Amino acid sequence: MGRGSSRLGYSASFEQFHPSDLLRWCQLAEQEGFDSVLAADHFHPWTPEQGQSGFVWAWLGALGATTRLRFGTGVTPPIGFRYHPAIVAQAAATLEAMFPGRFWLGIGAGEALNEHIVGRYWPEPAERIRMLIEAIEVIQKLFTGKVIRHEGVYFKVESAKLYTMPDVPPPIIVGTAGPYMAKKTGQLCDGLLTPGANDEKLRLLLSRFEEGARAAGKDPRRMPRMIQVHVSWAETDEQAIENALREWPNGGMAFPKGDIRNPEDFQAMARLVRPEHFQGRVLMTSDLDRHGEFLQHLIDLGFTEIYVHNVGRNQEEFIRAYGRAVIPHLRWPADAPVAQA
Amino acid sequence: MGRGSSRLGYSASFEQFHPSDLLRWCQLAEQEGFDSVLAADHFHPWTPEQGQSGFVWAWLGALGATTRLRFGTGVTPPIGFRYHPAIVAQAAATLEAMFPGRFWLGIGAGEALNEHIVGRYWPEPAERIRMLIEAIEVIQKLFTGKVIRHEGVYFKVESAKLYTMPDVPPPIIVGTAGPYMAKKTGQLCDGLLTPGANDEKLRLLLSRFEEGARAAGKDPRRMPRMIQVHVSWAETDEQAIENALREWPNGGMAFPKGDIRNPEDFQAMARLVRPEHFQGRVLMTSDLDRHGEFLQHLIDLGFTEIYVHNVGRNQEEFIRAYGRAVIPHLRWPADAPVAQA
Amino acid sequence: SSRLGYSASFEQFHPSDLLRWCQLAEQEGFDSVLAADHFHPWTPEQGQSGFVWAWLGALGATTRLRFGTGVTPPIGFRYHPAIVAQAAATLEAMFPGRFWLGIGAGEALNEHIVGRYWPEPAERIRMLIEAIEVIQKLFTGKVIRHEGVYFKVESAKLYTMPDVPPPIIVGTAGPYMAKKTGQLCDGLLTPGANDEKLRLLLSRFEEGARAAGKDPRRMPRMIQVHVSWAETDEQAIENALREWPNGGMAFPKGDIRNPEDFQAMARLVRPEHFQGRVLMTSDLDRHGEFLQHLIDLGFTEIYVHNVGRNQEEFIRAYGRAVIPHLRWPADAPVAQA
Amino acid sequence: GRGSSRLGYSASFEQFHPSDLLRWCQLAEQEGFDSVLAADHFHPWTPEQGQSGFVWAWLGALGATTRLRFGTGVTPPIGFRYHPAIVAQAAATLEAMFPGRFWLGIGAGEALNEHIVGRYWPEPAERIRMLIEAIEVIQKLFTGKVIRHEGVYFKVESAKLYTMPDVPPPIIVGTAGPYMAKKTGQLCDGLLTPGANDEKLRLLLSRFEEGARAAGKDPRRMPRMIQVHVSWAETDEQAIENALREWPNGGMAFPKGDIRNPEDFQAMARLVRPEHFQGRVLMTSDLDRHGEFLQHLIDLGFTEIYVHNVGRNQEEFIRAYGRAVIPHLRWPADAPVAQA
Amino acid sequence: MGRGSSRLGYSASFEQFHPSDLLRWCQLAEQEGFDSVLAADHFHPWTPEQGQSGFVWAWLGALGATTRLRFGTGVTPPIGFRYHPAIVAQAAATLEAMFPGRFWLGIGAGEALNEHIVGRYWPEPAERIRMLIEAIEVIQKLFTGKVIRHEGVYFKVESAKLYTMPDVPPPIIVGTAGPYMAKKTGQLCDGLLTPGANDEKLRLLLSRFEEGARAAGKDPRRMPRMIQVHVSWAETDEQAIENALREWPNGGMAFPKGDIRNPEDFQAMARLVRPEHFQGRVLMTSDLDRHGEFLQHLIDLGFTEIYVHNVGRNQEEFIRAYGRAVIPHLRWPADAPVAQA
Amino acid sequence: SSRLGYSASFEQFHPSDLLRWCQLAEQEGFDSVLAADHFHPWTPEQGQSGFVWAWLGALGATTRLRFGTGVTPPIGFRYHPAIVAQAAATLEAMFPGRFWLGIGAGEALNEHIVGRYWPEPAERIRMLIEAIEVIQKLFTGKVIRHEGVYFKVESAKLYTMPDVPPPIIVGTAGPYMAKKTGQLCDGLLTPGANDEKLRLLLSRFEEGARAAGKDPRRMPRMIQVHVSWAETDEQAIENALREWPNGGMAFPKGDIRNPEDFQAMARLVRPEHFQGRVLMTSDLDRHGEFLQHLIDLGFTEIYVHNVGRNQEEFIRAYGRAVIPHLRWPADAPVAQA
Ligand SMILES: [Cl-]
Ligand SMILES: [Cl-]
Ligand SMILES: [Cl-]
Ligand SMILES: [Cl-]
Ligand SMILES: [Cl-]
Ligand SMILES: [Cl-]
Ligand SMILES: [Cl-]
Ligand SMILES: [Cl-]
Ligand SMILES: [Cl-]
Ligand SMILES: [Cl-]
Repeated sequence: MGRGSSRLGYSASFEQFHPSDLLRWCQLAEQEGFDSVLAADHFHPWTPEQGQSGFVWAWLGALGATTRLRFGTGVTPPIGFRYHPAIVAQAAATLEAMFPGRFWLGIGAGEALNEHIVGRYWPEPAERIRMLIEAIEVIQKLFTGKVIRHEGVYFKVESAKLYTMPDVPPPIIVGTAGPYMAKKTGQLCDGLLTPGANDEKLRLLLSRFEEGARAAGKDPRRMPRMIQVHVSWAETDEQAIENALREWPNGGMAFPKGDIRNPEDFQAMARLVRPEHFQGRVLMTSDLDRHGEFLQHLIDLGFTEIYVHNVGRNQEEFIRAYGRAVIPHLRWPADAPVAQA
Repeated sequence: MGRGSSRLGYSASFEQFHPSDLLRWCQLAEQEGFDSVLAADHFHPWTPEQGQSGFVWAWLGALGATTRLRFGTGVTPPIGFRYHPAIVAQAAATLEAMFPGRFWLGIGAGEALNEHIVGRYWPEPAERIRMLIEAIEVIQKLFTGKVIRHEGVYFKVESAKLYTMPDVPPPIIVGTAGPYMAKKTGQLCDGLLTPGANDEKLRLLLSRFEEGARAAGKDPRRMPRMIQVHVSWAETDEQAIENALREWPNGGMAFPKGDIRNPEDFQAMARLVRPEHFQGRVLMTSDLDRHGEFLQHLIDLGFTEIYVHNVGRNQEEFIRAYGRAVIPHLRWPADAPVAQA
Repeated sequence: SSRLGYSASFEQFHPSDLLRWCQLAEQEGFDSVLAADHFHPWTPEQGQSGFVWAWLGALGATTRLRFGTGVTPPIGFRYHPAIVAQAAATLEAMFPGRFWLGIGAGEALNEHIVGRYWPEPAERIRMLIEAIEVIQKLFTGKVIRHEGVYFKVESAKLYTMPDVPPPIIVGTAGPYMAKKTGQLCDGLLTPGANDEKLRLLLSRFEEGARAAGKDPRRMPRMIQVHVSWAETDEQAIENALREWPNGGMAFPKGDIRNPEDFQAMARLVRPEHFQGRVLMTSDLDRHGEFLQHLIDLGFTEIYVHNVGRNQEEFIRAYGRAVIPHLRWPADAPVAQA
Repeated sequence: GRGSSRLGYSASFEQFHPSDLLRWCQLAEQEGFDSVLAADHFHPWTPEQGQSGFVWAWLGALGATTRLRFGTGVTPPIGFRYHPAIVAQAAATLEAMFPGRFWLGIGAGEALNEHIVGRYWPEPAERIRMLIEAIEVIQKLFTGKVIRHEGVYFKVESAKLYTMPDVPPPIIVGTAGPYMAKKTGQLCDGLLTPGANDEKLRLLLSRFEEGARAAGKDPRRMPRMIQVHVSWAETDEQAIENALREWPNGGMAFPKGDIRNPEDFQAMARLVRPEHFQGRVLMTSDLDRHGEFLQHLIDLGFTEIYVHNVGRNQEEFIRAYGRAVIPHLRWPADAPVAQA
Repeated sequence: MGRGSSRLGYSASFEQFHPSDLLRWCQLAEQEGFDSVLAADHFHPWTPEQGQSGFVWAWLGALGATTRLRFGTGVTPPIGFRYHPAIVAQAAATLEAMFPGRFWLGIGAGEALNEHIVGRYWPEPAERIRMLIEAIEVIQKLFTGKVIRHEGVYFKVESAKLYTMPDVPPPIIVGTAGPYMAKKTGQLCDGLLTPGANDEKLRLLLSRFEEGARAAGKDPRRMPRMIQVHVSWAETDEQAIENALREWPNGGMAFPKGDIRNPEDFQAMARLVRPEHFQGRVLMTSDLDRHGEFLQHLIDLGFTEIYVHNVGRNQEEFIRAYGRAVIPHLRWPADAPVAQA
Repeated sequence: SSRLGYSASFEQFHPSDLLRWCQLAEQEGFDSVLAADHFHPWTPEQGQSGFVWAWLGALGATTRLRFGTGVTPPIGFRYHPAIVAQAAATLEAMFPGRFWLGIGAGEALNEHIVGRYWPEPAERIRMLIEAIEVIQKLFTGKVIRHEGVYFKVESAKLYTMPDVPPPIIVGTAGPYMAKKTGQLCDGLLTPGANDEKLRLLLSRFEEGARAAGKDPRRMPRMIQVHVSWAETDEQAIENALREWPNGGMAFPKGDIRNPEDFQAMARLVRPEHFQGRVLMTSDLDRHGEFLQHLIDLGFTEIYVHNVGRNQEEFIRAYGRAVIPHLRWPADAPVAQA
């Protein structure tokens, strides 16, 4: 079962788990055949019941120094609320310098849950895309390793340079579910990361990313196409359903969530969520064959990397279960591109 | 000899050394009797000849996960240029949660070398102190672990909470050489960190810190008093002098440096610096006895922690030399307070 | 005397229709109109949002009903407080004894269009309190200046005033703002809610007024309720579900910007989420008992929003079966000068 | 006349209680006036004038009790008193309720009204640039789709007018400036100008026309409207004193858009004398002479005239014009008018 | 013909006259018994017909170096439109340093005619008073000759010092016709300058100034009380009237003028002005006895200095006429206070 | 004819002294004065900073010298460009043919006092170019408006003008700004530097002017130098070291805010750091050869700053031994209308 080596991605949910636990689980995931970690960049969890939000950048240093996994932010908003783009560039450059060939910088337009804390105007999605495109320009200038200046609508950078660089900069991955930003990702950056969705919408995002890259003279067959999915595995279908309902009610909220400020808001909205609202959106089953079929389908659509978030608190059992029953049976095309320098 | 256990601090100079090297050297320093690491928070080095500036926050995660050392920023400016205070609080809380009893948050008013890159008005020292005091208020509110709001002159914080906390928050250490801020440090924070200076000026800072703490009802005898010094050790006096002159000319710049924007500026100013300009200010000698006497004197003034920066590139030889000849012979008072929760 | 309030839902109905229905409601025993101040409806399915201030002039000139905004946010997004004051003063000058100015902290649905920083609820309360101070200064009829955190008013005066200014009614469901309403304003307007929460708001309003030396027994206490009447219980339930899903959203709604957002959230709403929150029944006796209960809690005015599109049938049904059977205490205070 | 008898009545919010204005407009309808121009003020020019109703509420009353056409003359939709998005909603609501009757008159505004919000007051040329941007915003909203806008002066997040008429109301620009007249023809539906000498009126008409042609429109089907101030009374003497006491700003032959307070105008009024009104305000009891004055303007090519009597004798004035003036005015047939 | 020496002030109208002419006329005025010059600080004239506006600060250097007259601005608005208060302080200090005992700094709330050119929000009078009071605080701090900082609502001053100072700073004179600001002038400054007005209103201003000074512990008997008047002298009453009407129509504008932006605006308003509008407000007569009586009356009200602006272009004839017929016959109380260090 | 420029160092000398020395310099063969526009001196030891604009009026009225600012930053810290234009126009109106307006990008030492963001050099160049546009519009003598990135000018006009406006001279050591100076302004002012760098600046200024259709051979090319003359080489060296340590600071100084900062940095400065940068000698022949060399490179004006406090002896010494022996090309252009 597979032309290429066995591999899979593990989603580290900072929303839900203490960072000490996540470190231990990633070390275990490595042992069990996972090859890469996607790590959320939150300040707040969605709900109090999830109850965590570690500073990912400190944690990534620990992961880098204790595993040989690849790893990335999924995703950092470098648009000047929590984080100035110049600093994100330095962080990315430092991590890749220390852990060459292992880091990938995942960026996106952000959500108010996290960015509202600094008490600034929150622009509409389209405008935040414009801010993201400018941030990408800044990160890329800094990645050249020369002294650079920048003056655009949203950011001003005085004479700045990254003195600590890797020989080759880390790839910039854009996390987006928007067709416009997908095109811009292919045009401006190295790879795409998208959440799970129906086939039609995934195929549109891949398509836009590809035509953006070609339009800019790049070869999209050598550019990574990554997906993050939310699943619930447990010992029975019953515990799998309840796990999703209690731990990840935001997974049943089929509506835009980027304007909602507080965990307490999501928690109140969660009172509406029912098991039906998860179909198509979060796979809830104990049947590990069905997990494998779900994942294989995504590979077949043309994703070259998959990052899996189990929503239950049964993270250790989940990692071992996927290691034995799922990861070995996934067929990856050989020499598929992966987020790496 | 000594009433308390043998110990000393190592300064990790991000200005000069690749972060991979610093990690290895800290691991070695642990083996050789150093107990704690002070880590610079820079974006730029002072000169191109120094030639580095890793993102400290990622590096600290690696240090935490691979040593048992105590460690701290020396120092982070949490005043909304590079870093918003809310984020510094999250970073500090995450580090201490992962490495309990090991992290201390060192903060200060910042220098333009690092903060100018975001292209905002750079206030005079006194005003930056006002900004620092407000930032301290924000960090402390977030450290309570409750949902907090803040609205002052410099910062606005919408409903925010740290979900990922240690049982006990890390100490806040203020890095300053100003009598006013020393008093405020004793009043508002947990400990003081100061650079090397003549006895009279050190005794004034200690004195102000103490009376600030008493005025606020605290016991200053249980609050850490920390100093950071720059030395040059090498095989001969000649190499020790040249090491300082080539690697750390800013050490011969007896003047306030916090308004100067570019490495290229310091480098041009360095052309003026001569060996004479270092006396009193950087100890330059191969005589390890004289190193020990210098350090012991500081202990006797009442410092409870010393962090030593060797300015030469001979970091490994320096660590081994101090481990054998210096650290074992330093007499620390027993039950002296140290930066720890 | 027999009376009841009619809620004009600008979210749902063309303003020409609302005018005709208010004229009919007058004929059928309703005495007062509460009129929403929206720019956007909650959902596209509701599909309207007339400019209330123009419409109120038409209502004033063609009926003898009392009427009020429920509610205007005078905090400098859509509307500067100085202008709200002028509008209020003009309406009351033209229709003396008939207008009441209802104000509140606003929702992003309407205010986000001007593209400014949207503060948290508590901060918007601070803005509302400042706006109240501005409106009250202007209502004195003198030349006034104001300089606070949120608003600046250069030398300004209302030359067109009534002999007595219209009452300022605050629309809120928050205990803190209820107390401030009693302390600073003339009366309270609250949405329908369980008895425990209504009794707490009334209580806070009352003790706010007493703390400031006022007599709360002479200050109006107004409630707006959402009901669904139709020919059968079945159509009543479906009417609520299709036309007013926001009534099943028991959670803060003031940060959500777009109708399209509410419409997507509506997919979650179910009939169960309306109990206690929207009365859904064809039994007009049960409508009467529900309303009488609210009178007895101590509300002196009730404004009724039927959520169905069957507005004409609803008005006639209430006129025959409900309004004549409601017992109002004599000399209950009402929003008026 | 080739076309039906008609004339416009100016409702002076500066001077009269809005209840009175409503009654007088109802009377004006009865007497052959066909349209109302309504000032959008916050403050009167002088305390002696002593009023300033909120026009938008009043217009709802007018719409519901008459069959007259009516318009703002003029609203400044440039974000002092009024954000352009709100003006659009107001306009769309009025036309939805009173289809074929409303016209939205806009202009660059005066400090008398806008200074109350305590913001920087730009020079006329800059306020024109703000007006042009406001026009763009109103027109996008009038499309009835969800629209966004980001220009120098205004930001509009996702917004839509759900309550619209089948056809949007015309946008009329009130200006006396050659540049803005051209832009009005290019961008909007019709022109409104104050009284002035023939040469200056002919220049404004000319600029409006060539602006419209340059943009591919037919200016012969676009309204050309003028607002004039007259004083009619029982004798020449009362006509003169009425103007002097009630409308001294009519003798202030100088730009007035920077002056902030009624008390300022009132102090300046002490300078004004009867002589300063010649050319600028017709002051006579001779209704023939009123008719000749108005006919002249029709002949220059104005298709609508709005008349403000400055005296407090509004009822007598309306009846006098109804009997002696309006019936004798010769309007070209099928002349364009501010409407659907 | 007087207890004290013969003296009078000459108003240099920059609105009307080329600065080369004004210099020559002041030199003549010195010869003819005038002792001091008041110099307007305009950017624009009131009307194009007046047709001038020299930069007063350059001109005052020429006056200082070629006469022995006292001189002052009447008045400079130091409120950050045309002029930042720190610069006004430097200008004042430099003039008094070069011409000790001769300069007095006259300040006021400004008019839009001059300040509108920089395109900033123009506040109402009362607010501009608040700005003036803050400016006064800044000028006074700088006048101490120490390194000073300031941070208030309207102005920010970083570490600043006047290195070039006189031994004693020049007096600050406030030009105002407002009872409130008159009181504040006595409380905060050194002297009052007011325009002509009826006796009742002048007596109120003097009275308020005096009680402001006493309330703040100062001695108002040693503080100058100065008035600026506009007169029209010519060979006949007819030319005197026409001179005023054509050259100074703003003198017949009995209304607040501080909001009007353009000369073209005043010029259009001037078409309304008639001879009658000047009574009480500008003395128009060829009878030099009547000029003397007018001026003596003001001395008797309690003014210690009078500055006379002849509105006609007949400046030379006016100076000679006053020198022969008026100045010698004015009775000044001996040792009356005068604007001087 | 014999001529030379005198630099009036406001940083070091009381303005009363500078006036007297300029009057003497006129007597001794100097023809023009360059006057610093400072708020602060470099060091407390220098100890002065008169407001130059007032002083220039005194100079104008008591000498027949030409004079100019060297240089004013008209970029809206200390000085708004509209005001600089008025000042320039007034001076030239009073002293026709004598004033030249020297402008530049400014230093923080002077501009930081108003407590605004201090941009990097390149950005300050952009600000300077916009300021030049403003000054030039005002110099047309018509009513003008301006709206750019950095400045806004409402309807403004200079009513007091000379028949011909004063030349605008840009003080810069940057090749980019030199080209822009030739393109936009009337003349160049540069500090002393090696031949290669001076020849590049002249070259860039020339090709900027040609590109814009001007004749650069009729446009002034001015240089400002710092020298130390005294009775012996020893006193000349010590004078430079004690009075003008900033002359030994071979590094960009435009970001340093305080005199106290420069004073502390001065503790590093040694005699060696002045070679190439400040001529330190008692040999007046060597002074003459230094100056003649600059004339030969193609400078048409030289302004000399003696750094010692021996200003009177210096002026007399140059008058006798230097100025008479300098060979200037006839009909060389000079800063004048
Ligand atoms: Cl993978
Ligand atoms: Cl599907
Ligand atoms: Cl230690
Ligand atoms: Cl010592
Ligand atoms: Cl009711
Ligand atoms: Cl209940
Ligand atoms: Cl008409
Ligand atoms: Cl005098
Ligand atoms: Cl009197
Ligand atoms: Cl020369």
